[PDB]
Amino acid sequence: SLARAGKVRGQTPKVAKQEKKKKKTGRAKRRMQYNRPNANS
Amino acid sequence: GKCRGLRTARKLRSHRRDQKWHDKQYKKAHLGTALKANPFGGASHAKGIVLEKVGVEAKQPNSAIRKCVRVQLIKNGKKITAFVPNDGCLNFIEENDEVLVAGFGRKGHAVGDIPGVRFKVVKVANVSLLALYKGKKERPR
Amino acid sequence: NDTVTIRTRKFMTNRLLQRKQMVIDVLHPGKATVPKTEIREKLAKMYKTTPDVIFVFGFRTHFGGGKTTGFGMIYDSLDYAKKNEPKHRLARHGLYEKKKTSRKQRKERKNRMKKVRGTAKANVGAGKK
Amino acid sequence: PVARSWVCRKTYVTPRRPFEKSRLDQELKLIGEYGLRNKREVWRVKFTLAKIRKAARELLTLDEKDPRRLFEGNALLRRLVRIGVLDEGKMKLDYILGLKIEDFLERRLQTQVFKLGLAKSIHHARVLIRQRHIRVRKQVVNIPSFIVRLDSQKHIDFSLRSPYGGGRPGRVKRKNAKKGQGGAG
RNA sequence: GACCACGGGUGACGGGGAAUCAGGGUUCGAUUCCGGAGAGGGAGCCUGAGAAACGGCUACCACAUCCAAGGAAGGCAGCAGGCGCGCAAAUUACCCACUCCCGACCCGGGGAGGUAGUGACGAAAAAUAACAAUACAGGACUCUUUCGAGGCCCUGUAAUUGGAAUGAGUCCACUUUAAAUCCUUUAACGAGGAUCCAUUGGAGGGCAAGUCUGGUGCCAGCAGCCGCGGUAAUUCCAGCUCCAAU
Repeated sequence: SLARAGKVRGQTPKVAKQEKKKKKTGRAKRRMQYNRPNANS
Repeated sequence: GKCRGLRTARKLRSHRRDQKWHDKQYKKAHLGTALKANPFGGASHAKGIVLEKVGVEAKQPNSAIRKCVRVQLIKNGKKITAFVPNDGCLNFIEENDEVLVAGFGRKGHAVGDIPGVRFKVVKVANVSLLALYKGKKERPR
Repeated sequence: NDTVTIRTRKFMTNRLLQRKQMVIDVLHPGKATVPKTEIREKLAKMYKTTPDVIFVFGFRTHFGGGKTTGFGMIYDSLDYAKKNEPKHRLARHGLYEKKKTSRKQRKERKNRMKKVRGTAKANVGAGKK
Repeated sequence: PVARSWVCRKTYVTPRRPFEKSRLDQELKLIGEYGLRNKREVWRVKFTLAKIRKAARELLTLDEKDPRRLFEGNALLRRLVRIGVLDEGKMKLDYILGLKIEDFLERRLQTQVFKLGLAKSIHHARVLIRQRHIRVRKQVVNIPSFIVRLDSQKHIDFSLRSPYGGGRPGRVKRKNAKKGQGGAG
C-alpha cells in the first residue's frame, strides 16, 4: 500500500545534466529576446 | 422597498448590521467560532509530531492512494491528516519526527482528490522537505 | 603640485569664542583627499598665520572625487582655543589625553563605592590591585 | 524614540492585469528601444506620469477662478518644461494629460547621451555610464535613469579624468604597454 | 429605557493615524507621536510641592536566593542575555562627541540617547558585458524586375581574435568617527568560457510557453476547477527548448 511511493522516480534513468552554454543575464538577455518561439513542429 | 429618508441612517446601519449576519464570509470570521474550531487556531503553520503513516483513497473519479500522516499538534493536541506534498518524500520522512504543517488552499477547505485532508508537511527534522526532494540537504545523522 | 586649491565660504568671526568659523572647499583634479595636516598648513600660509591655532574636521568628498567640504576654525589665541574646544578634537592633533579607564570599569568601581559608605577609597585600592 | 526617518514610498505599481500579451509586447518594444533593464522601470516612470496626470485631473475639476489652481498649474508646467517632456509653446493645463510614457523615456540621461552621439549604441551609453565616463556640470553621473534638465542639455561631455576624455591609461592599457616594453627590452 | 438602558463579550487602551481606490468605501490602530494604566496580583502607607511609588517599604498569595537552621534577602511587561509557550523577532559591544536631561552647578553621571554586530523584514538606486570586419542564414532599401549583381544600417552563430572600459573581491593611504568599519577618492593588483557560471514555478485554459524525446502506464504523481495517468501521456518522473520576475 505505502511501499509504492516514488516508484516512477527511481525507475526512470538519472540522465546527467548536459553542458549548456550560460545564457545572458539582465539587460543583455532582455535585448537579445527583443532581437529574436518554441516551434516544436 | 428600501427606505430613503434623510433621518433613517440609524435604520440603514442597523439593517446592514443585522443583515450582515447572513453571509458565509462575514459571520464565519466575526463570531469567533471558526477560529475556535479549526485545529490550527488561526495558524498558518504548526509544529506537530508524526504519529501514524496512512494511505487514503482518492475521490470517486481518481483511483489513487495518497500518503497522509496523522499528526498531533503540540499547541492543543488535535489529530489531523496531512498529505506529503511531493513524490518520494513519504520515504524521506520517518515516524517520531517533528514536522511543520502548512495549508492546502481554499481557505480551510479540502483540495484535490484527498477527502477531509487540508494539511501539508514541510520542515521534516528541521530541514526543508523541498530541500530533501531536490537533494539540497539531507537528514541529520 | 599647483593643482590643489583651497576656497572658503560662510566666513564669520566669533569673538565670543575667539575663533573664525569657515567652510573649507578643496579642489583636486586627479588626487585623493588631502591630509588634514596639509589643509591646516596651506590655509594658515594664505592667512599669514601659524598652523597651530587652526583646526579642521568634517571633510566630505563629493561623488566622483575632486571637491571636499569641511569645517575650519581659526582661533585668535592658543589659550582661547584650549578653553573653547571639544577634548576629542584637541586629542586629534595632540593637545589633550583622555583617561585610559574603560566605562565598564568606572561603572564597576562606582557600584562598589556606592555599596560602602564613609570609606569609598578602601574598595578603590582593593579593586585596582 | 529614535532619530531617523521611517519615511519612504513605493515608486512603481504592478499592473492590475499582468501577463497581458498586448502590454507585454508594448513593454518589450519600449525596452528594446530605450535599452531598459527590465519592466520595473516602465512600472515606475509610468507611475510618475500617472501621478501628475491625476494631479492634472484634480486641477481640472477645480473651479475656474482659483489662485491655487493657477499656482499649482503654472508650477507643474515649469517643471515639465525644465525636464522637457512638454513643449514651452504648449503652455496649457489641458495639454498635460496628452503626455506619453515614451516621451518621458526620451528625456533620460542614457537616451540623451545616445542621441547626442557620445556612444555608438544605447547599451553602449549605459555601459559607459555605469562605468563612470560621462559627466554633466563637471560632475560624473553614473545613473542611467538620471533625469537631465532641459536647461543643462548641452553640458554633457566625457570626464577629464576618464581614459576617453582625459586620456589616462587604464588597467588594460598599462598591462599591454608594459608587456610590449618588456618584450622589446 | 426600543433615539437600545441594565448585562455580557472583545483575539478592545484611545486618538492623531496605516493598507487600497471612479466615487461612496472596507478593513488595521502596542508600537518610535500626544494622553491613560501597569510594574506577578490586588491591598496598604512615611519624606517630598507633586506618590497611594515598586530600579521605596510592609503584610498575604504562588515562585524562589543564602543560611552555620537563631534569620536575612526578592521582584528585568527597564538595557543585553537565559529558560518556558510557541510557524513567528537581535549583541551578556563601545561612548557621553552629536540630541537633550539631572545635580550646590561650564568640569560629573545617563542600557535615556548616538555608533557598531545579525538582519531576502520593508523602501529605493543599481553589475553579471558594448563594438569591429570576416563566412553563412538573412532583414530594410537603390538599377532592373533579366540569370539578378553591386553599395549603407541591423539580428543570430561555447566560429575568429582584437582594441580600449569596467567593478566583485586583495589592498598600502586618505576620510568619517568619542575611538573604529563600509560608504566618497586614490596608489599597486584585479576578465575571456571574462568558470569572477542569477534564480524560483510551468508548457490546456484563465495567464506566456512543446500536438520535442525518453521512462511509467488511472500505480506513482501532477493537479487552486474541470482534469491530466490501461503502453506513441503536449499536465506524471528525467533531457533539450520556450514563458514570467529578477
